Amino acid sequence: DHAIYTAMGAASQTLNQQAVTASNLANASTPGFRAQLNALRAVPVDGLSLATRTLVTASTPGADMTPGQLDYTSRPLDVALQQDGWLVVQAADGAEGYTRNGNIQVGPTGQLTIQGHPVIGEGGPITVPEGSEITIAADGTISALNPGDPPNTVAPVGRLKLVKAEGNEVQRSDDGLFRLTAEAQAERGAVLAADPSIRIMSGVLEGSNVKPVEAMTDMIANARRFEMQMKVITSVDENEGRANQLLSM
Amino acid sequence: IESQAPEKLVYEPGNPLADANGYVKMPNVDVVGEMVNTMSASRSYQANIEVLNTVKSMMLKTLTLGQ
Amino acid sequence: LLNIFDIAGSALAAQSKRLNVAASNLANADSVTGPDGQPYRAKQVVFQVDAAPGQATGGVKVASVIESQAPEKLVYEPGNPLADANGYVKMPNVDVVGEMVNTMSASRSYQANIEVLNTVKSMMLKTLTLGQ
Amino acid sequence: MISSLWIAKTGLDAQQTNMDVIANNLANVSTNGFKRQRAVFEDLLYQTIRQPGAQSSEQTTLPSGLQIGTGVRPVATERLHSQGNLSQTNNSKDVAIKGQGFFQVMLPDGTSAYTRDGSFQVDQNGQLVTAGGFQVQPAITIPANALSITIGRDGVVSVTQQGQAAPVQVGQLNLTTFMNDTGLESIGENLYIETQSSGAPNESTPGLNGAGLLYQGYVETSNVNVAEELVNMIQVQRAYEINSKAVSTTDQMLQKLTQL
Amino acid sequence: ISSLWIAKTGLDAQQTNMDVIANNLANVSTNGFKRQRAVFEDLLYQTIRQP
Amino acid sequence: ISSLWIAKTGLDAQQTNMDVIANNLANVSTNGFKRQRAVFEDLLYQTIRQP
Repeated sequence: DHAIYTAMGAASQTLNQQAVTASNLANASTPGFRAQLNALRAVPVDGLSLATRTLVTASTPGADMTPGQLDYTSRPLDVALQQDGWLVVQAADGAEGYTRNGNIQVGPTGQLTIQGHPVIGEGGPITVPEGSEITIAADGTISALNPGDPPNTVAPVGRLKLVKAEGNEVQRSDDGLFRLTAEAQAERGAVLAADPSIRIMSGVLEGSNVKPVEAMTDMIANARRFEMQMKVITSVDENEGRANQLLSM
Repeated sequence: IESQAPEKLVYEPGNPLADANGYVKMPNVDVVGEMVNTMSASRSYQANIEVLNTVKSMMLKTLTLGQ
Repeated sequence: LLNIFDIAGSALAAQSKRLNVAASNLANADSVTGPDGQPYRAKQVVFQVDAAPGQATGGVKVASVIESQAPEKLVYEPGNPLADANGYVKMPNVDVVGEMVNTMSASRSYQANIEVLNTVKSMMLKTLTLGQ
Repeated sequence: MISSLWIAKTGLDAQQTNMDVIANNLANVSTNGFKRQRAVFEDLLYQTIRQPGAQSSEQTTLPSGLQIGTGVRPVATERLHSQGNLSQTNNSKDVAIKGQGFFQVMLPDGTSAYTRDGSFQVDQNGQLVTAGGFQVQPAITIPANALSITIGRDGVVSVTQQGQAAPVQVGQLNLTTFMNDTGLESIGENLYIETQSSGAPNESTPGLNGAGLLYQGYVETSNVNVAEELVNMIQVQRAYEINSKAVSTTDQMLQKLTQL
Repeated sequence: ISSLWIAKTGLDAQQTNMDVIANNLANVSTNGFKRQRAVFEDLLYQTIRQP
Repeated sequence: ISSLWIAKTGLDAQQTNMDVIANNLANVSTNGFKRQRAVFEDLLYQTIRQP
């Protein structure tokens, strides 16, 4: 009779997987989006005799740090990181989140702001002169040429800090921004170094790594598993109902 | 009591009742869990109804003690 | 009405009214004018929990069907009347994909409540044979 | 309603918005001075359900926690201000811009808008107007019997009279530059109005203080890259089909749930 | 749907442009004829408020 | 998804090449004009790890 619960669990948790895939799948064409891969965990129910039941709890082990594929836009300050690279960004609460969105923007007052909550590099938020005409180099240096000055005045105005971290040592933080896992904090510290070997691809953006192929069979298997759970539930309740005649008379 | 599910959100910043960063708060119902809850509740209710009937039959045949 | 019959029947009636709003909106998408001569303002239903006094829970009330305040997307036809200066017809603001998704959701909620009613009804028939 | 249906719904709406952007972008080829518009999306706040445990590292273990997340809300429609090509109209009153800058224009309601459009004309009174009668600021009034008009490379507009061997300097057609060009509020009719995201407008003569130069007889073209739009259309169509499949899968699962 | 409306406007504008081109081309060898150029203009923009 | 963007980048490179060719060809019979050649370059490579 308690079998139904286990089956229920599976059904319920499968819906959660569906949910993940859906959010994983609507976010195609979202810049620099990291697909949230998902798994199902068996959960044994260690008890006093005959360990027979296991639950099907749903989980998201992390994000897929597979570089999405690049779109060439020729915009001077659209940035693409190399593999395992991250742009550091001052989060809403204030802490160094990490993103792959290189769609940098400038405000009227010269705040470099990957979609606002600005970008962090070599100091606080990067600031540039208001008539920016920004150019971003390969290693991260940012040079600015005021529009009405001779072009041999492109002296660098800042540097864009980049950080190397991937997969096991990075987790999403309830915003599009990633942080370290607090297991990679009794390690390379709270604030990472600049790692002067991560390169920048200028004029090119990165799209989401939402693999449609594995998502489509994610959904196919999810549907099939769900209706298998429904069959188990149906048989269990019919068993119990037809059983209930024992106690009468 | 009141269930402590994380109170799922939706995003419709055209509907009122959506706060800053427009998010309609959308009650947190695990539909399949509630389906199964009703299913098992009916089954247990039926079991207890039967137990009532069986005990009454036991007692009415208790009255026929002797005669 | 017995208690659960009331709760589930209220769910069914509310879902039916939601489905009617969805059908009306879906059908009047791309409808230039109303009777008085006005954009067809798209409609929405707001679900309150019923039973304000007592236990604070149970059943759904959907009174006061209201108007969705999206901006009445415009088209340019300065040969058609009903266009103001800078000729712009008013062109209902119905989100068709939203209405299809809403229709499927309403149907599924409807069917779930039908199913709970079925199970509980079997339970009640068993109840009345209590003893006799 | 469960989260899967509405998440796929917001995916469908986002693809629809992207297609609206593309369609507008493609209709406005052959609109002088038009700037292509790019839709930028974003994910929504992730509803965490179970925080991850500790990586005990005794055995290689999966870091399983659980956060579901939702939504692909459109966060921006940027305007790419890159210089478009030029077309020769042979029209003397036409003008194109070399580099950053906009023409300031007085709207009927009294506010000042700004346009990167040069198809000028003259009203019956002689004032410079923009294909729609919007006065160009500061007002430039042409005498009645000008043989020819000339707008120089810094906007010094002058006319030639019958008899004078000298083009009386009749006006100055100065430009206006913004600190953040992308932030302008496009109100249609090829006009933008300045907003808090663009800063106050800085007015100056063309060629000075960062403003561009003026090319008479030429008009700027829309900088729409149709290859980008076609490939984006293919992307949008297939993403729409994928999200439609997601909705269908969730609906079928819900049907199977509600049968029993 | 709005995309269809937008694309219909684009098709109408291109067909008006072709009409202007064809009128110019026909009237070659018409004395004193002054050619025509169609100047276009975008429509109003729908604003969606960010919370 | 993937090959779509790769081929779009290829299209953009070919279009830039055609634009430069067109500017070279139009500016023939322009005094002292020095012709232009566009050099291209492949983008960042992604490394898939072998266990």
